[PDB]
Amino acid sequence: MDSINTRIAEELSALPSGRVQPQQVAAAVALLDEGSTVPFIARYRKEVTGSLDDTQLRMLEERLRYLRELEERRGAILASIEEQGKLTPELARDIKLADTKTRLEDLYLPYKQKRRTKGQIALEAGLGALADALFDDPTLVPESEAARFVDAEKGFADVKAVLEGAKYILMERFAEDATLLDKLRVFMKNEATLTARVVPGKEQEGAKFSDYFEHDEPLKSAPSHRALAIFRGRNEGVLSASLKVGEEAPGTLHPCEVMIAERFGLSNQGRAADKWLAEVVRWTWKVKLYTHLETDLFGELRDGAEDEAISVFARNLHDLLLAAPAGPRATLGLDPGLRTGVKVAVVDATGKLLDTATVYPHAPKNQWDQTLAVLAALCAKHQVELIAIGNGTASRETDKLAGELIKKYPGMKLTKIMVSEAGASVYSASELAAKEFPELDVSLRGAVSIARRLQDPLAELVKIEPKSIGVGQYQHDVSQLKLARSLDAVVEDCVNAVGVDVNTASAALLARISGLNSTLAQNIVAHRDANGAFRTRDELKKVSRLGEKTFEQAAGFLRVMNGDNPLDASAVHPETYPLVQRIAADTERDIRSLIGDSAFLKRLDPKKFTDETFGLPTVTDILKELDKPGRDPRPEFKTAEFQEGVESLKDLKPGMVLEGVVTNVTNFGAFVDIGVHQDGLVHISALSEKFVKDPYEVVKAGDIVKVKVMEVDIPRNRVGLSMRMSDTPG
Repeated sequence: MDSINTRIAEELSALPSGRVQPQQVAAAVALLDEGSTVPFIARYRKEVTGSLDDTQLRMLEERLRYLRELEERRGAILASIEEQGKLTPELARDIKLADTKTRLEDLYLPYKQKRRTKGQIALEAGLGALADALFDDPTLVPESEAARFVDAEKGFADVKAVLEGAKYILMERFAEDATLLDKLRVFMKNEATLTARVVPGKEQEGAKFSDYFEHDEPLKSAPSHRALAIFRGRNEGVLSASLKVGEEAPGTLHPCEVMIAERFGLSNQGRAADKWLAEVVRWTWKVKLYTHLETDLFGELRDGAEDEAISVFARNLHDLLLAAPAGPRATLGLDPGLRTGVKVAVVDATGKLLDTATVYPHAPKNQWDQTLAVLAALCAKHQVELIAIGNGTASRETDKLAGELIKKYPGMKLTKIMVSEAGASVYSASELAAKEFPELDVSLRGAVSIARRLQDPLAELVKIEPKSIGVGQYQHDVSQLKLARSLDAVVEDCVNAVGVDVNTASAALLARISGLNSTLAQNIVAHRDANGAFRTRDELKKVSRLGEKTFEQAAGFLRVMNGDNPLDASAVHPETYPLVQRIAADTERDIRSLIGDSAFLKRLDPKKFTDETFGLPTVTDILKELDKPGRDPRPEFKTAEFQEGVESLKDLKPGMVLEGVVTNVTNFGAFVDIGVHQDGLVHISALSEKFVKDPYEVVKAGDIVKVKVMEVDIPRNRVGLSMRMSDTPG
């Protein structure tokens, strides 16, 4: 549908990647409809879409979802109205032009059915002529005009009852006026203020929201977190929320009452009906419109706060999944306890568990000396290189042990690294962990998780629910459905960016592979158990229910390392193997021979190789692959960092995290002593995450700042300290 493609194209063009054309969206949308995945399209269908990337494609996918809903509703509305012989070309036009669901619905209002409202009854009683007469002419006397309409248990037996009826006829009429609702909703957005009030009982039970007991704030500027916090005065709540335009001052007309009256030319000029009419305008507001608009503006606000919160969560998860893997190295995992002692685990370079243990170095059963020998024994025994420590309770305690173990057995060359322990607790309690380590009690299972997380964070984090990875501060306070959908997408993007070794991959990791799911993933692990390693990608076609289409979506992402085909270890799709063959032939060289030959590959002319299907993008990517096959997109893990006790400018590496003392602070920055007998200069704007007007304000000499090296320099004998989030060296 062109209108969707156009609109989506337009919305994407607002992304930094800039202008996107409707044909690209048309093209992408077609691929999605045929069940191609975002990773696939992004990676292997660049020529078709004009090289749309993941971000554009995920946004496309989301907008495509929403815009298809709108169009669905728009149709229904049109059909309904038209069935009621009421679809004027002017109406049909405004509906066509409607771009929000709110505009759609509030245009549909006069045609949404209900029965039996006060107004509907009054109408059947013939009170419409009265309503119209008073409205049409304010100089009339209501009671007088109303007399003729007393209707004898038609429901109306008093002039007062009659005028009640007529009032409702007008309220209901007024409260379904698209133009008025818009002008009101817009006005409210700009002027109304969100009002946070503790409920009766002055409950201290709302201590979490203590900051919102008397809080007022502009609607259009309410920040995501504070809003979402306020809404948490939800079902059985300690808070009340409302929009209030100006001061609660009786005897003054609400600005919206004025807009209502003005919308219907109801000026109060002391005429005979001017008072009843005023009362009508006021009842319309307080009984109909206000609530209608409060639900709109609250809902609109809530969504924005939700979507924004979730954007942040998804980013956080993205950075976690893609943290640098320490690599295929034997590791000692330690889960700090004090309570239940420390849980040890040893995993070889492949993540295989070699041994567990429970030492008690800490207070409740002091054994510092005993533990150190236990660990040194394990490290020596299993050639441990790395020591993974959970950042949980007694982590500080534990970290001391580690650093000391490393200094006392430098012959082992140990490096200690601190790991987030949050994900591991969820894992150890999972059913999955039980299947993996049944001969282990629960408390040892977190330690195995820790050590593995260090080796490859992606590989271990994937084993648990993405939410439980702990993506943000108060994630229970957004739509869980939208959160799940969003996090799933992040996991798909990160798994398929990194790609997966099909012979070592767990079922959980395979599940997130483009085109795969739980069943397929399980079938692959089972097949691998029954038959041994796949020796080529083409062997996957033998896995039950792994069809042609599935293969197409997955293959490029499923790697075979050290098989009979050198291309199975790369991001080169099988569909382009013949193409690669033409390149081998053309160069009179072997694929094995080509790999890593950067200067030759770079000399080649890609255009010599393209065709109708596989154009420049495909060929340029294949050549990059031939150079560095299945290159890992994640940051490089460096052992040179993390190593403490450095006492020479030489041994400083740009990108370490030290703990120095501020020697001096100046009008232009601060000088720090990291213990290399030379101060680093943390510049003025390097002092703060925020803005720095005055360094003396932010820091003081003697303060133990946690600084991070950026630009070390041996010849000039200097070290550049940054002490900031940016972390972007020269």
